[PDB]
Amino acid sequence: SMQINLNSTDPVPSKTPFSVSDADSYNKKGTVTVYDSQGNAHDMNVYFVK
Amino acid sequence: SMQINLNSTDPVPSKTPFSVSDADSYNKKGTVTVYDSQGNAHDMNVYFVK
Repeated sequence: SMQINLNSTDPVPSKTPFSVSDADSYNKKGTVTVYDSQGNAHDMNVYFVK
Repeated sequence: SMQINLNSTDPVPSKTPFSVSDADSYNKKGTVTVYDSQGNAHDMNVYFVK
């Protein structure tokens, strides 16, 4: 679960389309660490774009 | 609510009707910041013209 709050007046990103390398291509980046069957950590990166 | 003081000696502007850009076209300008449902800041300009 990821509870987030977003500012309504944030502008739409100018850099289309979404790119992992380009930070300006997304509004927000977050990270949540999940675990698999053998316990190895996967750093799920979640990108929010308007 | 808006509590303002109005002076009886203020003349009627010569450049009728009211013009937002023309300073001589209005007698008093005030600004009130309100919030909509999502809470964005809206600057209502209230103009008192005799």
